[PDB]
Amino acid sequence: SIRLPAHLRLQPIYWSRDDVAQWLKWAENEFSLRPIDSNTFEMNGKDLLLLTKEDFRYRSPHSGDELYELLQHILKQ
Repeated sequence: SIRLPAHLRLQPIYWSRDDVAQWLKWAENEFSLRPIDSNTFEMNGKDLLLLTKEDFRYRSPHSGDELYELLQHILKQ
């Protein structure tokens, strides 16, 4: 199981900017990713859903691919 934080179990269209910041922290800790700069994802869930894989990589060269794949996993249900 991915041990998603309780507040992040809402559909991501409803995530706030604070939720997205918590999502980044969860991804980094749960999957032992390299450090992600929270300041490069100052957006809400609707904003996050508009990003392409490349948008993720430009904000996080080291972990952007993983973040996009984790969001895809959540979306696939």
